[PDB]
Amino acid sequence: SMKLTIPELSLVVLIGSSGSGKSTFAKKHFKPTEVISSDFCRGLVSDDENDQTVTGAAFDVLHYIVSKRLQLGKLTVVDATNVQESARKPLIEIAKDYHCFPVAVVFNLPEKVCQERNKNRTDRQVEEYVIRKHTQQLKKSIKGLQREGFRYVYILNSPEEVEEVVFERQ
Amino acid sequence: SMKLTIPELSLVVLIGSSGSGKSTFAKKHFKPTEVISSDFCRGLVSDDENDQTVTGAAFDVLHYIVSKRLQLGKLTVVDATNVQESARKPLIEIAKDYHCFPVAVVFNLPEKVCQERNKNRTDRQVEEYVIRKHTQQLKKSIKGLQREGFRYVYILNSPEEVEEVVFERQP
Ligand SMILES: Nc1ncnc2c1ncn2[C@@H]1O[C@H](COP(=O)(O)OP(=O)(O)O)[C@@H](O)[C@H]1O
Ligand SMILES: Nc1ncnc2c1ncn2[C@@H]1O[C@H](COP(=O)(O)OP(=O)(O)O)[C@@H](O)[C@H]1O
Ligand SMILES: [Mg+2]
Ligand SMILES: [Mg+2]
Repeated sequence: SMKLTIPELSLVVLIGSSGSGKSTFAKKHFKPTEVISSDFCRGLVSDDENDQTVTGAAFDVLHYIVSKRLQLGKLTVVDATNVQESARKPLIEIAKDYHCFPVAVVFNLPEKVCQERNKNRTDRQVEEYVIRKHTQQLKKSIKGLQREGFRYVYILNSPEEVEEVVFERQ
Repeated sequence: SMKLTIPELSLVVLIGSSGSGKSTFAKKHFKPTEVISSDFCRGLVSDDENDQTVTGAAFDVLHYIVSKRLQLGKLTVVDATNVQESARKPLIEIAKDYHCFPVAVVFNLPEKVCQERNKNRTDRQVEEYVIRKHTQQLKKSIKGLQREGFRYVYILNSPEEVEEVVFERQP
């Protein structure tokens, strides 16, 4: 197995292009209420999970929810792309605020995989361009993650590694 | 039927004792995303919709989601007991902030009706004094609702009346 160790209380930040398998993975490994997704929050504020114009409002809600969960000592997983340092920054700050370990889980997959998964989605397929951009942003992000403040940085380099993941707590 | 007319830009506040059929009613009449419930918010912040220790955080979250929705011009229904004036006040204020009409839908049913439904619930049952207290607080609330800032006050007086409700946009 690919064992990924996390404290019983931590902020797990999933990092991956659209189509890399973040939501599927989060559902496999965590309780439904431990996962806050940006899609879900777009739905909460707008009725429409695919409404790209309510991003700011959705993340405000996501951030505030994360804040409450850490305040109360609840393990939390952020299901969003998180490929831009600017998106990760507030999460680290929140985890810092509540003295919680931020943990990076990176879906470092070949663009080609995300593109073909995207091609076969039945919900919201994105433009190829989006995944080209996300993937390159992800690639430029890996090096600096530890310095950004992530206490553990876990990089998954193939679907075979992702599939063999097991989280050990403590 | 019993037609309740609301504008497209409404904050619909359900007001009813535990066991009065608020959540059931909300699911029947509104889109899933239109309904924000205190139970659901308890789950968001605690993993547990029945967790009574997290009230402050849950209602903080509910109020924030409400404000974001009304700011975006999205109809919203608050699914919480709402029998205390102090509960209703922050909701009214948020609605006014974004030029939204606060609408009260009141489940003015006999205590016995809720007590009986309560004993049959599978999700979580409350002690009898809870429903007795809610019903008395509700009955004491009715007269003053319009004055509190609700633009339309709809009082439903029996399970028959509740069952016959149809919402019409005003719009
Ligand atoms: N391990 C996997 N192998 C093959 N297909 C997958 C895998 N994980 C997810 N998918 C599929 O790829 C698409 C993207 O998955 P999803 O979890 O929605 O990714 P994301 O949340 O990162 O956009 C979905 O159609 C999903 O069913
Ligand atoms: N019209 C009705 N007749 C009989 N039982 C009902 C009716 N509406 C709701 N119930 C039941 O009563 C219980 C309380 O309903 P619910 O909508 O959860 O109330 P609340 O949300 O106000 O606590 C549930 O078990 C529900 O199935
Ligand atoms: Mg997803
Ligand atoms: Mg309910």
